[PDB]
Amino acid sequence: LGPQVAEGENVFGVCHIFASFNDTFVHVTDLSGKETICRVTGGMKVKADRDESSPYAAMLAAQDVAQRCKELGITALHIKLRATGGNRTKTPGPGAQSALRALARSGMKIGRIEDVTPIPSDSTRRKGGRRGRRL
Amino acid sequence: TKKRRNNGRAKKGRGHVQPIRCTNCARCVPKDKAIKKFVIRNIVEAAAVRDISEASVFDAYVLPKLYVKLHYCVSCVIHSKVVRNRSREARKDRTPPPR
Amino acid sequence: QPIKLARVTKVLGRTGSQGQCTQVRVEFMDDTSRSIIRNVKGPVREGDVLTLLESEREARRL
Amino acid sequence: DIKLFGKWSTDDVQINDISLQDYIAVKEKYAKYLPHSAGRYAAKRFRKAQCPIVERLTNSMMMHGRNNGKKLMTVRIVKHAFEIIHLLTGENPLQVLVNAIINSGPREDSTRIGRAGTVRRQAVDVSPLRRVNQAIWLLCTGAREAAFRNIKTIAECLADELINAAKGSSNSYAIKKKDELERVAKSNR
Amino acid sequence: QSVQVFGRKKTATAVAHCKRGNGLIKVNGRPLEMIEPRTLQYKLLEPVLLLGKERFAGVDIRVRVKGGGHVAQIYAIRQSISKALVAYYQKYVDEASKKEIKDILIQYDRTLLVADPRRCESKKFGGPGARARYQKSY
RNA sequence: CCCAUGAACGAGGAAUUCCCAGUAAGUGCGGGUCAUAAGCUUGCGUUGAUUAAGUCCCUGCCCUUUGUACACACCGCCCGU
Repeated sequence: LGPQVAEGENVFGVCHIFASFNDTFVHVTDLSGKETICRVTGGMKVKADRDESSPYAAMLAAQDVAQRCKELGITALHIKLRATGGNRTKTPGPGAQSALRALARSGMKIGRIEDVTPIPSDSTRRKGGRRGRRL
Repeated sequence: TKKRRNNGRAKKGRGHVQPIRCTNCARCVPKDKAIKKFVIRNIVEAAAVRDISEASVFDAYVLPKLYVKLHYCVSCVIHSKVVRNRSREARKDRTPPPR
Repeated sequence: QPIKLARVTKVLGRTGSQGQCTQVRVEFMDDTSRSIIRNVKGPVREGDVLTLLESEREARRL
Repeated sequence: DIKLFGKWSTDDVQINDISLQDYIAVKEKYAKYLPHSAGRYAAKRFRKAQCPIVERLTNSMMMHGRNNGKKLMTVRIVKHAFEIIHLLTGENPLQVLVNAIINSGPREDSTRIGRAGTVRRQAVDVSPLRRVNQAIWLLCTGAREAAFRNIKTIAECLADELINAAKGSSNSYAIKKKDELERVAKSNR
Repeated sequence: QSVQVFGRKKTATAVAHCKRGNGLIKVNGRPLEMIEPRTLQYKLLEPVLLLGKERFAGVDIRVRVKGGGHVAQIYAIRQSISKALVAYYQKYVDEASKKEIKDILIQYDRTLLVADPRRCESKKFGGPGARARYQKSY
């Protein structure tokens, strides 16, 4: 059902924000991470190719995630923000900041913020050539 | 003509330096020739720091920092305006900008 | 949504392809003033009153 | 018989404040007994707003090519059938001025976006001067381009706009258009 | 000697011979709010409601009012009455009372002493008017 | 000058020109041409605004640095069946 204890005490989930440069994920799971509460992406909120990673779509996804979590009994979130990682870009996309702000402004409490992009000790070859992509 | 005395790299006293991939185009550029930036920014931007701080469960959580290392090839470093072309005399100046 | 009075200290200027938006810096009068920069448009009187009907909209540059 | 002017009073007419002169400010040389002054409001910026929103509303209704600038019509609007109803009302005459905009007044708009795309609009808001400038420029323009051949035509074009012009309500219609688009722009946060 | 500048504005003029006489209330010799164009007829009623009937028992202002243009001929009567009161009070008792009624009248409205300097500007080359140009083909 | 037999009678293909206040536009009047000769031009008044107090996106100009195999100067030079 729901956690019905200590109405004056927070309930903590984990939000896995995958802010790629193509779209963004707002993914709230159980504290362990094994069981997921709700996953809303930028592509299910706006319908066009570029705006999938827009800050607007990210904040809409974060608002929907916060609404669903509040209806499900979760009140606070730990933030585990990631980029694409691997050998590709290590910086988070445009939707990270707006998703985090829309979580912090939609009635949610924020716990620990940490960065979890996958960083190789050394990677395989990148998708480009030795001359890179020339567009 | 010989434009730069160091040939636009930092290879002195060795034959081969391992290459790296430009963060923008994924071009193979020698590690000494590549233009390296190290951005230590805030995970949460200034326009979003205040809202995160109000929503924080812990008082004075001190927000985490994002450490990103960027390697640029010459073309992508010039296009992104990280470095510009300088005069024949200003080219020899190796002082970093004050920032 | 409380409207807060803001006094303009410096006009950052116009933004756009042909120039269609404005940016300024504003501070409070006697309300623990902070040098907060927000987008304005056109007329700004000498010590005008920007309407911070929201404290979380710091219009972002670049 | 110690009352000031011909319509105001000072003995028991209390507004409990002085901070209610955002658009209307008549305390200096800019006073003329009737709003008939001809004159210019394009000599330098901010001057269209310094035209008080009463005079702005009644006198910036000069658009299109048939009644473009001719001040006899503003004279008709504000002079005939308003000073009479100011006392023919019987009630407190402040209602007409204070039943217009304090909830109507647009408090945000937006600006074009990027190099490719028009599906959103970067949020901007102003101090009252440019918000009045832009919002009621577009209001007057839309009202004249669409309301050409108006059933609400002059010799009775004082009541509706003088009740939905200055302050005190949320009932104006082009204002509702700009307020809904204001919320659309407000969504940029 | 004789100090007489009367009233004028833009184009029109109200020659105001100020002297002692009947000095009845008349504009163009005609009643209070009775002017035929009927547009700006209140501008003179305002002051005479403050002082009283005794004050205008000896101020004859004989006005030759000529000139077409409302914003000229009107707004020149206010200038003329301002100068009439100014001269009368300056010459008769003292300039403190003239100071006072001139203060109320001029701080009441700026535009008596100041006229519009705007006038039609010259036509130029290769255009239908001052700024417009003829259509340029390619 | 006029008799009412209706003019798609109330915002306009890609392509574009001009314009920031007594300005645009409407409106007529003089001068030149000339016999009163004007739908031209050159001036003059009269009614009289909407927008903007910005930018370098387009078209171009200027002051610097930079590259050039161009100097007939990029409508250049030049490569291969």
